Amino acid sequence: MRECISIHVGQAGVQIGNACWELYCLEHGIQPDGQMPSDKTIGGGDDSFNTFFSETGAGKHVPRAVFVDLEPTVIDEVRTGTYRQLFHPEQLITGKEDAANNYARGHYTIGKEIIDLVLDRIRKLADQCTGLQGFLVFHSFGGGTGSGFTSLLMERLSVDYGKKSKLEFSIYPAPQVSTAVVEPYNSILTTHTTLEHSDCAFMVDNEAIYDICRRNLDIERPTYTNLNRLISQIVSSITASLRFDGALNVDLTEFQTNLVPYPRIHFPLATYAPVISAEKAYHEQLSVAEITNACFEPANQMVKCDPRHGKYMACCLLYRGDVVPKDVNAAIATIKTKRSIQFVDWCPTGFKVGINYQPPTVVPGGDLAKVQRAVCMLSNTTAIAEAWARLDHKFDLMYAKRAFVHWYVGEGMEEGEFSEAREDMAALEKDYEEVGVDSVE
Amino acid sequence: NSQVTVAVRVRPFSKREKTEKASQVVFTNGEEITVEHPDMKQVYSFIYDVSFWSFDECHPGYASQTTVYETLAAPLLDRAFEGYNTCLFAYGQTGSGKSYTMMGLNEEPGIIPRFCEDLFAQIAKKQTSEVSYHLEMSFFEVYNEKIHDLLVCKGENGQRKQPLRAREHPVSGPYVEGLSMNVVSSYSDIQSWLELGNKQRATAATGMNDKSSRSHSVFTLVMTQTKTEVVEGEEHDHRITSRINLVDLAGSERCSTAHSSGQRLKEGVSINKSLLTLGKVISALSEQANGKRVFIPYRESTLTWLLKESLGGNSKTAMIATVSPAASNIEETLSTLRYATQARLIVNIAKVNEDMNAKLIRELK
Amino acid sequence: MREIVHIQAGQCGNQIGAKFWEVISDEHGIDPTGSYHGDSDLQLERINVYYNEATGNKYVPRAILVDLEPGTMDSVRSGPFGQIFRPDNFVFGQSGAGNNWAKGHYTEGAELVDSVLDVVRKESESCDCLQGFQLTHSLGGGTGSGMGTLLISKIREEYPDRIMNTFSVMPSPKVSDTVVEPYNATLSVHQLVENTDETYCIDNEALYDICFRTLKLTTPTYGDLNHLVSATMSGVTTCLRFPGQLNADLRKLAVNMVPFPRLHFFMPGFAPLTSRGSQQYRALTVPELTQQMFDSKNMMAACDPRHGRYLTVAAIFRGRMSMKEVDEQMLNVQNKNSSYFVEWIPNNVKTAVCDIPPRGLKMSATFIGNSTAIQELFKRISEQFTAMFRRKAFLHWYTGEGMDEMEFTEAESNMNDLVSEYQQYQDAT
Ligand SMILES: CC(=O)O[C@H]1C(=O)[C@@]2(C)[C@H]([C@H](OC(=O)c3ccccc3)[C@]3(O)C[C@H](OC(=O)[C@H](O)[C@@H](NC(=O)c4ccccc4)c4ccccc4)C(C)=C1C3(C)C)[C@]1(OC(C)=O)CO[C@@H]1C[C@@H]2O
Ligand SMILES: Nc1nc2c(ncn2[C@@H]2O[C@H](COP(=O)(O)OP(=O)(O)OP(=O)(O)O)[C@@H](O)[C@H]2O)c(=O)[nH]1
Ligand SMILES: Nc1nc2c(ncn2[C@@H]2O[C@H](COP(=O)(O)OP(=O)(O)O)[C@@H](O)[C@H]2O)c(=O)[nH]1
Ligand SMILES: Nc1ncnc2c1ncn2[C@@H]1O[C@H](COP(=O)(O)OP(=O)(O)O)[C@@H](O)[C@H]1O
Ligand SMILES: [Mg+2]
Repeated sequence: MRECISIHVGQAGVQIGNACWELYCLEHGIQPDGQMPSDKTIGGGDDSFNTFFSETGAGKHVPRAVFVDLEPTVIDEVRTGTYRQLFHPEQLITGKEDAANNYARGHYTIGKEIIDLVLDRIRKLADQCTGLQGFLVFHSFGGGTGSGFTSLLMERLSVDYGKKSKLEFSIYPAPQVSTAVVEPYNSILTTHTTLEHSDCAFMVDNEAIYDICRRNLDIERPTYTNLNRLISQIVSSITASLRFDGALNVDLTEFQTNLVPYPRIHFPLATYAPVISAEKAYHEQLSVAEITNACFEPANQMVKCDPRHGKYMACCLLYRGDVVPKDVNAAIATIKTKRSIQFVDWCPTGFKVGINYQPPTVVPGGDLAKVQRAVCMLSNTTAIAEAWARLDHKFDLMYAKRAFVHWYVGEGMEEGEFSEAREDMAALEKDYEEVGVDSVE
Repeated sequence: NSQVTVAVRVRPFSKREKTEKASQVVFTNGEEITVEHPDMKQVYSFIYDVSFWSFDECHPGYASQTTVYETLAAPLLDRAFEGYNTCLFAYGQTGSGKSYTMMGLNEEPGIIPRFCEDLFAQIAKKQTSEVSYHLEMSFFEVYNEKIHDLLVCKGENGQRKQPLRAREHPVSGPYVEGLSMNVVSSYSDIQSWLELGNKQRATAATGMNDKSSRSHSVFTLVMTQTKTEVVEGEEHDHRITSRINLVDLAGSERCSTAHSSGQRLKEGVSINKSLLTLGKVISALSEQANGKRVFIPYRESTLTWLLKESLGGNSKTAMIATVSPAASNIEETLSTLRYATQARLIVNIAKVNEDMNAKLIRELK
Repeated sequence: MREIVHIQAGQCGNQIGAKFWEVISDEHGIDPTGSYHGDSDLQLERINVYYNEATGNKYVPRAILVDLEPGTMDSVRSGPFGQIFRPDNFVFGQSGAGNNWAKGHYTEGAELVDSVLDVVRKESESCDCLQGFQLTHSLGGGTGSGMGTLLISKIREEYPDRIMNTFSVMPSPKVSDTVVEPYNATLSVHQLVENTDETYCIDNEALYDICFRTLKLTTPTYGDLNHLVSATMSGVTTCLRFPGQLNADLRKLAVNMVPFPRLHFFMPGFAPLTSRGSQQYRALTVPELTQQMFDSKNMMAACDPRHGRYLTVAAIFRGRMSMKEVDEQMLNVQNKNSSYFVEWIPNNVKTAVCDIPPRGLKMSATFIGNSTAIQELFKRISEQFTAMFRRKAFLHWYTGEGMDEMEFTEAESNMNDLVSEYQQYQDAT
């Protein structure tokens, strides 16, 4: 059977993970105590789907997850919260010191002393599987942990496991909003390392969702307990085809093939169209077309990057609920007719489609409404080169004076590693340009 | 102005490398050192002030020991005999050919002995009994930002290397409290001091070599020149002094490709910090020479603090980097090429020298 | 478990620390007997940060008290919260320093420092994971400036990879409280610059202007001024004790705040501060906190940042808030007041949020800024310094205790260089 390991690293990972397993438990009928009263009421069924939850003989269902912070605060919310009786107590809080938003701290100094435990519990989880399909790493650029520890880990797994899909779900740093001075360095450092080991890194920025919740959900002052519920849904659609029935099922090695033309341009975006409040759940039809067109609106992207400044290479559309295929085909044609959406000449197909019959579920206490159908888009565009350039210019402005560097050297980093990582992102800026040049003869 | 002469020595292939047939990655086109990875991907190009192509003895521009000396060091001697200060830094990884360039062997001698003997020869030529000279030298090290004396008789016990401290004299600038100084008249009485110091200099076995350098080293030669005026009034009062500093620097050493812990880690961090501050100083001095006045962070390291008066004002500074051309050490050579550089390094792609079998565009033309 | 050591030296540190432990204890629900009488369970999970435990569910603070006169200590003992401290940590001699930095550094303090370190080496080894140190002292005097910087040098050699956070009341511009004030401060800055990682510069005249304008206090005493400093001390390290959305610590702030190793003198502040009558007329929101934070009239440093540029600042929040409000508001400052910020640091702001506010306030905010306007404090002292040293006004009381004139000139240059290093970034090309 199909089995995936969800890893959450740092604070941006955990607070997302707490929202995900909140949702995974509801879709499958699991209480926070790991129990499933419906199955003993039913007498059958594998709704306790062994993709995300392992099962013991006593009826308790235990999630396939490991998450670690290198500080004990955020996990300790889980070891004393409402989901304590769900998880395995082997959660890593060997975080007596934090990474101080330093790569050099999550990659070396405190980058070790914690990793041998992490690889062991994973190896235990993998030894309980009848077949793996890949990993799901939830982290954040900008920190030391989500940047450094994520890189060291991705290096080791590429040795022990090798050819297994590794899908990252990371918080991309925003152009204006930012909660740290040294974000540009930490992003360029792990981006250099994770490039040769990852397979597809799904980008999200916190600045776009602030506007989505404003314009669509009509929330005027949201916090991270809202941004992380939407991110919980993007993942469910990706991993829905491994749990529930469907017409056109999509495995995890299918994103790796259709959305990654060349091995270094595996940075796609994401979004979720029918993000509406309960009130606006009326007054609208929410058909396949109205939902599918919204995914191509530049204002409904979960990353701050205008795709109209670039060209599309590949787009995977994952539908859920009461959806009929002809409605998808009619809609995808309407998009290729519109001229503001330019595709590369070397990809005349462009689109992938996936359809499922299990609609999304409503986390109670939430802001999203109940719908019959829901859509998740994943796109690879040349516009994101603009965002790589913003980081490189911030890098150069404050590296020309060697600012904040003595905090990284103080941990074991060399002065040259900054250059070695700035040159690889100047080659990436060209590869995104070379791809976008239409061919000639 | 006071510019900084950066130079590079490309060592030739050794016997081990020729037997293993280690291929060449560092090439020259005259005014450029180029690095072409065996994958034929991003090709790096560096433009320095002086390039020393010691690669093959029959290539044009072959950089002999005498060539290197006359190119870099002798102007520092001519400057010292004017009443100004000079500093020569030596940087390189282990096995790159740094000691060959600075000291030399029993034969093919290097900058240290060449400079010393030429200095003494010019002193002899300028001796008159109207003009007199006096030479006094010292030799010390820097280890985890602590100063140690290398010319002190020490026994064997725990924590014996007593640390000295830096102090700032209002006129003469910074100096070391308690550092010894010894008078000299030739090179045969320098060699026995240097051989005493280089045995007390800190070393430790690591993944690069079983005897690597883990502390910065400073050899300072202080010249005093006395003159007398014929007015029957200035009795041996015209004094002018100069300082020649020769600084052996330790390598960066990445702690990623060398799993270490404890004292070696601390040593690496300290060395790294020192090198970073030195780079900031040299770049700021270059900007100062090019006109834009700036602030030199001398005070962020013992080395720069002690060498303050020898890297500023009316002075001369040279930095000799040493790099190996083998493909077995891309990361270190590129690290040493990216370090020693004041201008901007350029990168391109140049696998298209195989357009059509030695292009042969002669036909097209 | 992150842990902090508190060292209180002089009459200013102890009279501040006595409110500090009276502010942290009232948070974690500890009463003067060391016993717990709280309501919430989050008060105990991270009690190990500042307090150690005792036998009968009693809690003894990890405080170390230092002085050269017993008057300070008897006030703490015969006081509100004196029965909680460890009596074996009340270290003191007699015959104070006479406002002589020499006496506290070389002559008298050296006969007492070895007893102080015996306590520090004891408390630290009793901890699981030490995060840093915490010193409250004063410049302008002998003990705080001499004994403090002496303990800094010794602890730094023993624990160089830990933080050394130092709260220090700097000398005021208009009216002094000692005559040899610049002699003692310049020699302290020579030690703090090289050895500390973050120091928070406080000026009493700034605190008087706060009590008069904002709080409308007519007769403020020293028990009130320190009731403001205790707030800043508590806000900085709150994210080590209580949970939150975007957490932080002492080291995360030092990284973002210290671009170069020497520029770690900060301009602190605290919100929301108001009068007892005008509390009914103010809406307590995140923007109303930000406008108060970045106001020149709520800085405790007595230096106008509008005469300089911010290299990098920090803003620690506490309460149930929304993270869009924080990011949007701290952005609006950089875009509006673009000239008071550095061009080669794109986002000059660090942010942190905790979910547990103060005893009776829905929210609060703590501010840390590193600005070039601290240039004026050191430039001012040097003019006072050379005006005295040029004629040796009082230099014979310092040389008589084992010091030279050369040591006075070192402290002046290192101060004047730092003055320039800050000025190097008040200029654009
Ligand atoms: C109904 C009401 O508004 O009561 C407030 C109050 O009137 C005001 C004036 C309080 C009051 O402030 C003062 O009276 C004061 C006097 C001198 C110096 C500084 C403050 C208050 O004392 C302050 C006190 O706040 C706290 O207790 C915090 O926990 C504070 N700790 C202590 O005050 C404290 C000290 C010793 C023993 C027990 C508690 C604190 C500050 C920072 C971090 C942690 C805790 C509170 C609610 C008030 C009073 C009591 C009037 C304010 O104080 C602070 C720093 O929050 C001033 O603005 C706030 C809130 C109000 O405006
Ligand atoms: N979407 C989202 N982002 C978060 C959340 N928490 C933190 N972040 C992001 O994380 C970024 C900073 O990196 P951190 O996640 O704090 O780094 P870290 O993994 O915690 O590593 P340390 O800082 O050493 O603890 C900020 O830009 C935030 O936007 C969250 O709950 N949701
Ligand atoms: N904020 C504050 N500052 C104080 C207090 N008491 C003394 N000071 C400051 O401390 C300085 C006196 O130095 P001090 O250390 O007490 O002298 P010492 O006792 O001989 O070491 C003065 O400049 C005061 O500004 C106080 O209660 N609060
Ligand atoms: N110009 C040169 N010609 C030939 N060999 C050289 C030259 N320069 C250096 N070498 C070789 O380099 C070696 C010195 O390397 P080593 O001293 O171990 O490195 P380091 O100088 O960094 O300590 C010598 O054995 C010598 O054969
Ligand atoms: Mg964190």
